[PDB]
Amino acid sequence: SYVRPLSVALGETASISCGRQALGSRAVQWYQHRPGQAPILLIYNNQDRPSGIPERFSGTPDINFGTRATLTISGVEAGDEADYYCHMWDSRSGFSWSFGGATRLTVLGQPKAAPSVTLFPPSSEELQANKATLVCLISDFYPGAVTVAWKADSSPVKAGVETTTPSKQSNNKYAASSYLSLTPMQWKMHKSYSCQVTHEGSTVEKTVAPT
Amino acid sequence: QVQLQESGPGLVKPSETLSLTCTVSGGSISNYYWSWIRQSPGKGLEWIGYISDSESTNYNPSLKSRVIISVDTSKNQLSLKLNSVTAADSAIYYCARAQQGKRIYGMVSFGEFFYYYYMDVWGKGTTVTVSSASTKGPSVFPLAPSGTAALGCLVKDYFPEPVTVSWNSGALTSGVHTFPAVLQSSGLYSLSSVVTVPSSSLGTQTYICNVNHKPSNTKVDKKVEP
Amino acid sequence: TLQCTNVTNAITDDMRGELKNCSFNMTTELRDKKQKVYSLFYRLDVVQINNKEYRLINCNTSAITQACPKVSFEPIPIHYCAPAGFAILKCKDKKFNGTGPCPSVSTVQCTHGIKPVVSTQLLLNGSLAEEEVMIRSENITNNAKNILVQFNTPVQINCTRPNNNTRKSIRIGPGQAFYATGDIIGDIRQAHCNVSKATWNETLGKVVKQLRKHFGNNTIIRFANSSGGDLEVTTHSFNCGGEFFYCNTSGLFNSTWISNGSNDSITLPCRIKQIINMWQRIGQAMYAPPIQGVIRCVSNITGLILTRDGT
Amino acid sequence: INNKEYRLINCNTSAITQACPKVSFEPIPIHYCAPAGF
Ligand SMILES: *[C@@H]1O[C@H](CO)[C@@H](O[C@@H]2O[C@H](CO)[C@@H](O[C@@H]3O[C@H](CO[C@H]4O[C@H](CO[C@H]5O[C@H](CO)[C@@H](O)[C@H](O)[C@@H]5O[C@H]5O[C@H](CO)[C@@H](O)[C@H](O)[C@@H]5O)[C@@H](O)[C@H](O[C@H]5O[C@H](CO)[C@@H](O)[C@H](O)[C@@H]5O)[C@@H]4O)[C@@H](O)[C@H](O[C@H]4O[C@H](CO)[C@@H](O)[C@H](O)[C@@H]4O[C@H]4O[C@H](CO)[C@@H](O)[C@H](O)[C@@H]4O[C@H]4O[C@H](CO)[C@@H](O)[C@H](O)[C@@H]4O)[C@@H]3O)[C@H](O)[C@H]2NC(C)=O)[C@H](O)[C@H]1NC(C)=O
Ligand SMILES: COc1cnc(-c2csc(CN(C)CCCN(C)C)n2)c2[nH]cc(C(=O)C(=O)N3CCC([C@@H](C#N)c4ccccc4)CC3)c12
Ligand SMILES: *[C@@H]1O[C@H](CO)[C@@H](O[C@@H]2O[C@H](CO)[C@@H](O[C@@H]3O[C@H](CO)[C@@H](O)[C@H](O)[C@@H]3O)[C@H](O)[C@H]2NC(C)=O)[C@H](O)[C@H]1NC(C)=O
Ligand SMILES: *[C@@H]1O[C@H](CO)[C@@H](O[C@@H]2O[C@H](CO)[C@@H](O[C@@H]3O[C@H](CO)[C@@H](O)[C@H](O)[C@@H]3O)[C@H](O)[C@H]2NC(C)=O)[C@H](O)[C@H]1NC(C)=O
Ligand SMILES: *[C@@H]1O[C@H](CO)[C@@H](O[C@@H]2O[C@H](CO)[C@@H](O)[C@H](O)[C@H]2NC(C)=O)[C@H](O)[C@H]1NC(C)=O
Ligand SMILES: *[C@@H]1O[C@H](CO)[C@@H](O[C@@H]2O[C@H](CO)[C@@H](O)[C@H](O)[C@H]2NC(C)=O)[C@H](O)[C@H]1NC(C)=O
Ligand SMILES: *[C@@H]1O[C@H](CO)[C@@H](O[C@@H]2O[C@H](CO)[C@@H](O)[C@H](O)[C@H]2NC(C)=O)[C@H](O)[C@H]1NC(C)=O
Ligand SMILES: *[C@@H]1O[C@H](CO)[C@@H](O[C@@H]2O[C@H](CO)[C@@H](O)[C@H](O)[C@H]2NC(C)=O)[C@H](O)[C@H]1NC(C)=O
Ligand SMILES: *[C@@H]1O[C@H](CO)[C@@H](O[C@@H]2O[C@H](CO)[C@@H](O)[C@H](O)[C@H]2NC(C)=O)[C@H](O)[C@H]1NC(C)=O
Ligand SMILES: *[C@@H]1O[C@H](CO)[C@@H](O)[C@H](O)[C@H]1NC(C)=O
Ligand SMILES: *[C@@H]1O[C@H](CO)[C@@H](O)[C@H](O)[C@H]1NC(C)=O
Ligand SMILES: *[C@@H]1O[C@H](CO)[C@@H](O)[C@H](O)[C@H]1NC(C)=O
Ligand SMILES: *[C@@H]1O[C@H](CO)[C@@H](O)[C@H](O)[C@H]1NC(C)=O
Ligand SMILES: *[C@@H]1O[C@H](CO)[C@@H](O)[C@H](O)[C@H]1NC(C)=O
Ligand SMILES: *[C@@H]1O[C@H](CO)[C@@H](O)[C@H](O)[C@H]1NC(C)=O
Ligand SMILES: *[C@@H]1O[C@H](CO)[C@@H](O)[C@H](O)[C@H]1NC(C)=O
Repeated sequence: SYVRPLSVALGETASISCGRQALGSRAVQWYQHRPGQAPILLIYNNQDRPSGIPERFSGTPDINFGTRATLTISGVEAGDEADYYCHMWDSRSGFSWSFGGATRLTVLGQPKAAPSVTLFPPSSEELQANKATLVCLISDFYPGAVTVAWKADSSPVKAGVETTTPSKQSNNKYAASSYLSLTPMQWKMHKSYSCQVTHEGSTVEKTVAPT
Repeated sequence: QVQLQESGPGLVKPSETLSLTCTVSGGSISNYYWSWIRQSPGKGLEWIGYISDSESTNYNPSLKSRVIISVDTSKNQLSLKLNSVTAADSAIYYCARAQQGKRIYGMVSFGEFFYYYYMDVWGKGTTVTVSSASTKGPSVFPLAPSGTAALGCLVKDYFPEPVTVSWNSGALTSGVHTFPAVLQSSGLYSLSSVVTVPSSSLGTQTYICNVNHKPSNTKVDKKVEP
Repeated sequence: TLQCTNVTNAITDDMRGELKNCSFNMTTELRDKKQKVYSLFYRLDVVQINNKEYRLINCNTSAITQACPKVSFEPIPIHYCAPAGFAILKCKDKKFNGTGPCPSVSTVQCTHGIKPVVSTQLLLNGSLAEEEVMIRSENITNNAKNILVQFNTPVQINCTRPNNNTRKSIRIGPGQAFYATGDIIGDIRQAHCNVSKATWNETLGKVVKQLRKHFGNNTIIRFANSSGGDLEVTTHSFNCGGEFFYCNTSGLFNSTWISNGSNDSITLPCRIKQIINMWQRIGQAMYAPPIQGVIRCVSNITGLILTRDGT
Repeated sequence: INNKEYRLINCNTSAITQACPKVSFEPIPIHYCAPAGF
């Protein structure tokens, strides 16, 4: 299904309008879902929310017809970044098989975090296997978007590099990896190998060499 | 009090019957509703179907022609079967308990009501890949270190996702950072796990790296040292 | 020829078809140009062809004329008067039968306020008796003479059509505008009537007592529902705010009484018609235009129209 | 209509009736009278 974006400043109140409006008396469910994780039923009956969910998550009861179903998130924090689904049931329409669209809430105004680059040389057991791989691990950066640049000594290297797209951590920051593959001869025949990690407007370098 | 745990093959050949199971812990199984939900890459949450407390089944018309949901009351295990799988069937299959809600708007006598279901407690998810490619166990290599220092455990060339990683058989839990995998052009994922430990702990707190790739039942271990 | 589908399925079995979403080609202000419009028609106003094709119920028998929606179907009390040189004589006997010598008589120039309410089975918004509950028939021993009972206590009835309808004007020509049923805002519910089960049981017993005087203290009388006939006579048909209700009354005449609830009420499932036919001549019928909003009228039931079958 | 197509001005509001051409629109003086007793 399609995804409709939404941006809310940090600490504000979010207003997520439901995808499909009800034609009659409704019963709307709200699920909080972050990709690669189990969804969390925020609100089951039009305004009933289960235990373990803060009072800042609220819905609209079905009092008089015409009121649209909207999920309200007061005091938005960086953890509120997820996909929110409007499971719309009503008297008129049939069985609500589809969960509907997906509101991609992105909380703005979060503090900028600098990466924590760490480069590892090829292991001995790997070199014993006639293969060699540099790994450049990046973590604790926000906003989650970086650029990796590999250099053999001073000359650039782009043949043999693989990079992960940033992924959100449990502390609401991001992390990515970079794997440069090279024959063990290329690892020895060069003086050093560097991994330049450019995040926002700054670059950070971690280098390694066979010594 | 009630938790759910999925379990699947991880890899299923194209045009073959997928099969997953879901164990309920703490509560019974024949007194609640249970729903299968999957989430594909790029596509949103899709409701597969559900089964009642009386073990009555109702399938989503999107995949009604090839899904069979069951239940085993001897314990708390409910199963799912999906035949004629294609590449588009690869997703994270979740398992959740559906609660029946009776929304009444008019008179219950005339039938002016309707039933809505909602999943209140979910499982954790089972990754399932549909590919003609065969399974392969990973190859673990140590990453020796050099305020504090950091060591790692490289897990390269396995298929398919995922791979669980724990340090010291679950003892070391602080400062651990397991990174997402990398799908190389060869078609195999490559992972890397790293912990940040104090420098003085280098001699000689043994750091054992645990790696488990169930689609090949190839658990391995490896120690790191300068 | 109407192309009809059910409007909004998934309600309660044979209920989606009780009202249909019908679309049809229609004339316009220009005689040479057509228009494809739609309208919500009740099932009681359409018949199939034998496919999903329908037609209005009246087309093979009667012409149709929609009421000018500015006129009000609300009954207003009427006073009948006698011309000069004439007189109206009122029988002020509180236990009067309808025929015979009335001992207390008074003269009036005009009768009291008489609302011209046209109902069936149940006499609505009428005048009450002051003593007992009288029973009037010309030959009560004849089973083919309708019994007209008249309560002394009003047993209240609450009727409603809860659907929030919309009236969509459709110009069928220069000056002519047919008012169709646009759609339904909110829930598609069922029209019904409530009557207090306690008061109806109490008032149904008074009729039994007064019926014993014509058939014996020992006999047993029984209430059954209508034995067939047209729709207007088998149901409590009447008019409530403009729409013409047709209420099933099996829940009101389903009781046997021997020789000698208290909280809830008994509801009456009512259907609704729009093309109501004429009660006298054939070849004529009226289209009741759709009433917007929610309809709910509160009225008294002051009498009945019963019928014996010849314990 | 919006081409050279037209319609009569009244068609979207009112029905139309042409006067019987034998009748005369010429005003004739009228004398209003009161009944007897007035
Ligand atoms: C002629 O005679 C006719 C026949 O009698 C008569 O018809 C009657 O019509 C009226 C209206 O036209 C009908 O009234 C409706 O009744 C509905 C049902 O209400 C009953 O049930 C609910 C829910 O019951 C569940 O939950 C409670 C606890 O909450 C449990 O105790 C129950 O056991 C049950 O839970 C179990 O069971 C479920 C299934 O059975 C399981 O799924 C569940 O897991 C559990 O196991 C009760 O809450 C009601 O209690 C209220 O009423 C009692 C008296 O009965 C009062 O003491 C007090 O006021 C209570 O609050 C009741 O028992 C109502 O749902 C409905 O009202 C809603 O719908 C309308 C339109 O649909 C809305 O406009 C309205 O605003 C209401 O919306 C609220 O509620 C819904 C439902 O949850 C919410 O989704 C919605 O968001 C909104 O929530 C807001 O308000 C809530 C309270 O209102 C509040 O809690 C929320 O936090 C939020 O603020 C409507 O009133 C009536 O049923 C007809 N009669 C019959 C017999 O059917 C007609 O009127 C007569 N007259 C004429 C024609 O003139
Ligand atoms: C609806 O009834 C009608 C429908 N359509 C016309 C009509 C069309 S066009 C025309 C003019 N035409 C050109 C000249 C004469 C014809 N010539 C061409 C020969 N008159 C009617 N006219 C008198 C009517 C009645 O009084 C009557 O029978 N009711 C009215 C009151 C109710 C009523 C209330 N509340 C009720 C209805 C159903 C259930 C319960 C209560 C009962 C029946 C009447
Ligand atoms: C009775 O049936 C008619 C069809 O013959 C229904 O009319 C059609 O209803 C659909 C659904 O609402 C309309 O499509 C909608 O169009 C809007 C405007 O572009 C769009 O935003 C929606 O997403 C949807 O596609 C359609 O236009 C409409 N057509 C006409 C001619 O009215 C009618 O709603 C039915 N009525 C009832 C009471 O069921
Ligand atoms: C029996 O008599 C009673 C009392 O005269 C009738 O009740 C009347 O019903 C009409 C329509 O059902 C009511 O008119 C409506 O008023 C509301 C409120 O202003 C308005 O929103 C509507 O559009 C409509 O105009 C009227 O107020 C009401 N009168 C009273 C005193 O309640 C009843 O309909 C009669 N029943 C029969 C079968 O004759
Ligand atoms: C006009 O058509 C209606 C619809 O068929 C006819 O009403 C039916 O009459 C038959 C008897 O011939 C009944 O068995 C059906 O139940 C009636 N249909 C109903 C009530 O919906 C009506 O007879 C026709 N009128 C004429 C003059 O032919
Ligand atoms: C239903 O019956 C009650 C009881 O007779 C009516 O209320 C009386 O109405 C008369 C006529 O105006 C008054 O003189 C009485 O004083 C009223 N008594 C009470 C206790 O209200 C009521 O008007 C009737 N309702 C309808 C719609 O006819
Ligand atoms: C029936 O539906 C109409 C709309 O189709 C409702 O009219 C609305 O009433 C509210 C009253 O708060 C107004 O604010 C809106 O502007 C009205 N809308 C229109 C289009 O008129 C009406 O309230 C409904 N009736 C009931 C009883 O719910
Ligand atoms: C029919 O409806 C009327 C009004 O909607 C009901 O009369 C009300 O009864 C309550 C009893 O708690 C009183 O508090 C109100 O003042 C009454 N309203 C009026 C306008 O008199 C009546 O009870 C209903 N009867 C049935 C059988 O449903
Ligand atoms: C019938 O059609 C006429 C012709 O367009 C309409 O008259 C126009 O009304 C608009 C306002 O909506 C004016 O701006 C134009 O000047 C009018 N045209 C004239 C005077 O030639 C008329 O409103 C239509 N009637 C209806 C009921 O829709
Ligand atoms: C309306 O619904 C009834 C009951 O489901 C069904 O039998 C009938 O065929 C439906 N009619 C149309 C036109 O869909
Ligand atoms: C209206 O007429 C056309 C013929 O031009 C026909 O195809 C269509 O089905 C008609 N519409 C209805 C609702 O009968
Ligand atoms: C009606 O009551 C009068 C009162 O005397 C009586 O003579 C007459 O026989 C009664 N008629 C019927 C049909 O009950
Ligand atoms: C009343 O009907 C009965 C039979 O139904 C008959 O014997 C009797 O003569 C009738 N009474 C009158 C006054 O006609
Ligand atoms: C019938 O019983 C009543 C008492 O309820 C009594 O007054 C009356 O005289 C009795 N009549 C006959 C004919 O038995
Ligand atoms: C009378 O009641 C019987 C009992 O089920 C029912 O079959 C019949 O349709 C009812 N008649 C009317 C006119 O309601
Ligand atoms: C009237 O209602 C009874 C039960 O309430 C039902 O059996 C009967 O069929 C109904 N009659 C009609 C004509 O719908």
